[PDB]
Amino acid sequence: DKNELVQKAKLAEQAERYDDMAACMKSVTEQGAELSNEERNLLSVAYKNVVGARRSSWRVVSSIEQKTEGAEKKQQMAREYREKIETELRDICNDVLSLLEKFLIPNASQAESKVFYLKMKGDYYRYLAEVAAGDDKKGIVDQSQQAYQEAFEISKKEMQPTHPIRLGLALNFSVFYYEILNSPEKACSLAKTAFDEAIAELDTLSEESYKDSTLIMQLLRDNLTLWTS
Amino acid sequence: MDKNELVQKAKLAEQAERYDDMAACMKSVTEQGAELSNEERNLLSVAYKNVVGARRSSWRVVSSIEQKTEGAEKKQQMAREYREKIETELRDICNDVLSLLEKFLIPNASQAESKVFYLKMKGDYYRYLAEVAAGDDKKGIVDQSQQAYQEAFEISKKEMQPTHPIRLGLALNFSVFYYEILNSPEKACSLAKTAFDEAIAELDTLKDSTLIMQLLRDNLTLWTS
Amino acid sequence: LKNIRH
Amino acid sequence: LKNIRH
Repeated sequence: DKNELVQKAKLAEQAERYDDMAACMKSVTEQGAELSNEERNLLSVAYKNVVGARRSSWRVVSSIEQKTEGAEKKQQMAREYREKIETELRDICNDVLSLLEKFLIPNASQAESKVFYLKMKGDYYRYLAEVAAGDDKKGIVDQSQQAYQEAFEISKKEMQPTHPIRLGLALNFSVFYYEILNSPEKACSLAKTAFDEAIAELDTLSEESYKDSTLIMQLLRDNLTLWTS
Repeated sequence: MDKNELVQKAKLAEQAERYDDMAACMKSVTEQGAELSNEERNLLSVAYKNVVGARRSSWRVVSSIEQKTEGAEKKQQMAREYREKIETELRDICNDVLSLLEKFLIPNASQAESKVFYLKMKGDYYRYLAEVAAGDDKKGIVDQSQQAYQEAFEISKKEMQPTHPIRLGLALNFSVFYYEILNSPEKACSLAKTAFDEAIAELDTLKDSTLIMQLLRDNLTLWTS
Repeated sequence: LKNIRH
Repeated sequence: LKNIRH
């Protein structure tokens, strides 16, 4: 039952059991109907946490693998552990991207939710690319880029510069440019433009979106400081 | 499947905060059947502390929600079954540790310190089991928690100095068992004071003892008020 | 269990 | 990732 899956997701959220939270929002999605705003946000928060934990663990272990160069057996054990974590990463990404391809992007009937889901697709493709090998990596980076660009174009036409989804999209696309394509210039200019446009139309920032937009605007301006230093 | 390799994995998992992997590794180290080093014992203990601690913490949240939803009966029921899901996990974790304790760690304990450490751990996991046990089951399990702490207490009194952190840690958890599980504030307070008292006699010599002594005092303040 | 690039 | 009475 949809009501029930959604309640479970909320309980799991309260219990900080994000794997369960994701599983029931997965089930809610596979029922095939367009998610409400609440459901979409639940789903995204759940997988944010699921994927986030693994990305964090990956970084720690990758860092150890680096610092153990010279101690070849220690490094090997780190390397194998990192691959374990990578296998989980791929699976989670592939799960969300399949959800996006089969359910969420097809069923998105308003511009806002189209942009939300294309952004999410760019995100999970980015995470995938971060742990993909050789020729497979190039192709996945490109899928990330295309999903963000399409999102970016729709948002430019349909959403105010103060809209948290359009800002969040600008933040993450700028991060892609910086961290994935090694373009600080392009990253910085995207971040700068989104930030400046939000300020210039600050009058449009609604009461309900105030907290999320300003947090993102903070992340944009911090990123911009770091990059141009 | 090598002990050196299982231990390094346990350490990597700990850094990565993947406690389930950390436990499984240390479980495997235990199941090779030789007495754990101090290092390996502490890894095992930390790992399962974290694994079980996640579920205890989750259970408290969902349990609180179940209570606060009385009247909204279908919603309460959703919380109730989710609590049961978490309980099942909790029982599994406790059963895993208690089986390790029974087959390997207690029989292999060759020194007083480590025997006490593991009996305390047995009291601990029996305690956690008892907190989500039913009716006549609970009674039996509380008794097993009490027997393990009492054995531990008796060996520690005879064979460890009053300052030892394992001996003090045992006093802390045993007195908590008395307060929280058996509803005996008088017994809890008495046990905590006696242990603090016996430790102070030899603080002149030696740390982590002080930190446990402080926890004893803290519990005492809580319980009296 | 970790807020992630978003 | 939580620790308990132990």
